[PDB]
Amino acid sequence: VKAPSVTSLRISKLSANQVQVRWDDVGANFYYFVEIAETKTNSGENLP
Amino acid sequence: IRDKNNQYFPRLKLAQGRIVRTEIIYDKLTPIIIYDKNIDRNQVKLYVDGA
Amino acid sequence: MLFTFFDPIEYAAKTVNKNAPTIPMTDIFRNYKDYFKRALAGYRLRTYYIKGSPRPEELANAIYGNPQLYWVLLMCNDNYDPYYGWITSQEAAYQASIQKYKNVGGDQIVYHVNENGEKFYNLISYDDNPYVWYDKGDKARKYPQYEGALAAVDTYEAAVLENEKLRQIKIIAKSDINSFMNDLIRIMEKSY
Amino acid sequence: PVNYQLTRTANAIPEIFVGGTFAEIKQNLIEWLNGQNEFLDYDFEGS
Amino acid sequence: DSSVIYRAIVTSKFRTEKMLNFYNSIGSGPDKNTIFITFGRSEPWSSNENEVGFAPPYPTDSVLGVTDMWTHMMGTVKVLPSMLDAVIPRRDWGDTRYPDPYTFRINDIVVCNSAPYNATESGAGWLVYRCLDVPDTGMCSIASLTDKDECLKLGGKWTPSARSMTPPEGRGDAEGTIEPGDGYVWEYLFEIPPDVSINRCTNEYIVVPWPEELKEDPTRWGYEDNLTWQQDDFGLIYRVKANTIRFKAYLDSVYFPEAALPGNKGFRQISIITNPLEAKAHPNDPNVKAEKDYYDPEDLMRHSGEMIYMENRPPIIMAMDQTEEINILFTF
Repeated sequence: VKAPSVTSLRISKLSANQVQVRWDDVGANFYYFVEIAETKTNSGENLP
Repeated sequence: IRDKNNQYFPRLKLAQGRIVRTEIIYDKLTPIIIYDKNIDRNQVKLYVDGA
Repeated sequence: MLFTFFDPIEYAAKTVNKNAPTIPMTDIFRNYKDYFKRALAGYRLRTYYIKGSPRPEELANAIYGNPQLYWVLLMCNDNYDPYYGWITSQEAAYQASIQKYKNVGGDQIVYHVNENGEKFYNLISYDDNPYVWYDKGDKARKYPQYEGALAAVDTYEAAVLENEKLRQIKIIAKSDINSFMNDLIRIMEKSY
Repeated sequence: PVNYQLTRTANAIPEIFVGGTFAEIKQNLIEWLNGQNEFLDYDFEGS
Repeated sequence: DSSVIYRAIVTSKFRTEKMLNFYNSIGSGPDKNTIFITFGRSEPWSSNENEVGFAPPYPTDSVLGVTDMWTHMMGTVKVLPSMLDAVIPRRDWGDTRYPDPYTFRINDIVVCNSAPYNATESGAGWLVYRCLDVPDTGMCSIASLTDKDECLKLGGKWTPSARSMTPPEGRGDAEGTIEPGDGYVWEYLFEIPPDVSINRCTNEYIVVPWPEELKEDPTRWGYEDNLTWQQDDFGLIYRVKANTIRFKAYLDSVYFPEAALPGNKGFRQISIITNPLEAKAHPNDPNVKAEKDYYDPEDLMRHSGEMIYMENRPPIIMAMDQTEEINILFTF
């Protein structure tokens, strides 16, 4: 019974040391946990 | 049909010019847009879907 | 000064950024092209100059007119684009060819030109095969077109073929232009 | 609103037209003139 | 992997029986389930309700999610078997408001005779036809192939590239062929009386009769004449491969004791429970199974019976007009 996937995931007012994320409500009683990752490694480009 | 001494009487309609297909493929971005300006926009059948 | 001739008006631009500053501007909104059209009545039979030279945009200072008028040549052909409207240097079209197709397809073959001039458009031969042409799709064949034979115009030739047909223009004959322009004003002062 | 997909916009002149404040034009031209293209070989002068 | 391997698939006919099992399961005596519809949830949730989107609290099946429900239930209605009906997807022949009006796959049931643009017989009846074959032209289904028959072997679904002129005209199987003209071989299957179609059939679905109402007359359903190698083949609910059922009730039938509350504040969540016990004063009483017609939910025992379905929806305030309709169409 997959919980409804979040929708309309946007970033707003990002700074160098601060970034904010926003997404639609998707439900009253659910919870949301997040994941953050570097991509470029020391000025490289790497595969997912 | 066939009647009496064997004969057929097709009443078929008719039009001038050639006929052409130019199938290609559909996508959600590039519009079809055929080119030659001699097209008769009255008589066309686009079916393309298998129907 | 056969353009202008009226006033700057003022261009409010208030529909965007309310309380925008008014900037006096040469007045290009009169529907000039109509004045020319109605005034021209009676001066017609302006002959066909055929051009003949990749005259830069202004031949006005050579042929009829010549106060470097740079138009009455425009209003002739009802030119929508003052740049690519007139014919261009032969190389320009070639130069224009690349930027057109540079993004996609590279150089191509636009149509195969039967003799008597029947264009085809995405019709393709098979060499080392039957000599009959096929569309660029339905690769199963089964649906041939134009059992005959013809010759493709590729791309460069087309642009040449397309812009080169753009050389004919009206003139007003270098005779009327003074008498003509003497009318063309009168209609203008008329409506105000 | 609630769902962010409802934002849209009213009648909006896109950023394509708008039009210059002057000096911002000076900025964009310099970046297009000096950069990405020439790295000046210009024969006029430093100024 | 080297082992014995067996490749098995349940047949679609299994479903329609399962559907036929849910029907007949409604009755007064024991071993016959009794279904109720419940509304309740008078109090609004949050303040973002009444806005656009925003979603409701997603309902959970736990014991906590059931307990509160019974506290908020505003009213209930008992589903009688009469107001339940079989349904199938309807494709009206030659209607332009739905895809492929003039073309048809190998076997697709298609109703004709309703609305003028299809005529066929008169005296109404809303005739229905299975379509056993198609003209052969046009590329279809898997890969390329070419011809129909070879596309019919190796699986495949062939779409005719030729519009089928005129609706099926006859009363008996394979009405095509038998004439140089085109068309393909539709197969009559039953009929829909005009009286039922104005009530029981919506424009999304056409009713197909339970193998009961076909008795106490067949004729009303235009099934009075049939090949029938068997004495009956009476139920045709299998012939159509009817996969689904449809419920209908007027909200005037549901019982709200308060009668001013559901109107002022809407019922925000609907759930259907099975086999509730009657109100017991104390656990001094024997267990009885709910009967009669209305049941103010006060008279239902808490957690009395099991609930197959919960819905949570924004307020859906209801007017008191004698027509508004429940739907709740089951896909069994």
